[PDB]
Amino acid sequence: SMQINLNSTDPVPSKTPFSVSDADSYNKKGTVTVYDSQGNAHDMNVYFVK
Amino acid sequence: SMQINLNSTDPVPSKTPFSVSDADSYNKKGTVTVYDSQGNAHDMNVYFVK
Repeated sequence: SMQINLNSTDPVPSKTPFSVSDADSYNKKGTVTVYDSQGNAHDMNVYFVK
Repeated sequence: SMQINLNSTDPVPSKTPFSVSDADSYNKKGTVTVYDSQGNAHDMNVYFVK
């Protein structure tokens, strides 16, 4: 679960389309660490774009 | 609510009707910041013209 709050007046990103390398291509980046069957950590990166 | 003081000696502007850009076209300008449902800041300009 990821509870987030977003500012309504944030502008739409100018850099289309979404790119992992380009930070300006997304509004927000977050990270949540999940675990698999053998316990190895996967750093799920979640990108929010308007 | 808006509590303002109005002076009886203020003349009627010569450049009728009211013009937002023309300073001589209005007698008093005030600004009130309100919030909509999502809470964005809206600057209502209230103009008192005799």
